[PDB]
Amino acid sequence: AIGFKKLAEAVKFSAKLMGQ
Amino acid sequence: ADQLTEEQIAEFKEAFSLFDKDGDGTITTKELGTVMRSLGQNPTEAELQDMINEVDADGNGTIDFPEFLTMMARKMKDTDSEEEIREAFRVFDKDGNGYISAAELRHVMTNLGEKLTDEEVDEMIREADIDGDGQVNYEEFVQMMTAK
Ligand SMILES: [Ca+2]
Ligand SMILES: [Ca+2]
Ligand SMILES: [Ca+2]
Ligand SMILES: [Ca+2]
Repeated sequence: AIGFKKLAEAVKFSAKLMGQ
Repeated sequence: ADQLTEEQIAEFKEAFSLFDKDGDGTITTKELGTVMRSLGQNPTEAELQDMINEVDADGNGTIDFPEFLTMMARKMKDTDSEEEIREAFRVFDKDGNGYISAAELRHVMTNLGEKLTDEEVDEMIREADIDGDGQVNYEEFVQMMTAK
């Protein structure tokens, strides 16, 4: 269901949530 | 901007559903943690609860849709530092060779609990794959981040 762009955005988001 | 477009709302739904693993409309620490782990982070329970608390406007201990929109508004935008997309790219490019393969992208989807067909995985790769080699190189990954 989720697209590649939105998934990469979620990877980036997960990193920002960790202070990175 | 009074109203969103349906395409915008759908993108936001996509994002929220990724985290709301059981589809009940709320994101718990269990769900947040499970997804973050799939995407290359290792938050502790306390860290997860701090993340929820920052945006848990109604104090109920979980994250609903408007709270999640606020969470994205605060963590993302773009700007500020940037250039550790290399770490993002590496979450996909598991063997570090400079190319995200279909098997690599399926690995991520499998960690997330999704089972995709080869066609569905190729469909994902086509979002970024400019030169048609069936893989996403770093340059293609960088382009995809600024496009459309
Ligand atoms: Ca849920
Ligand atoms: Ca809440
Ligand atoms: Ca690779
Ligand atoms: Ca390519």
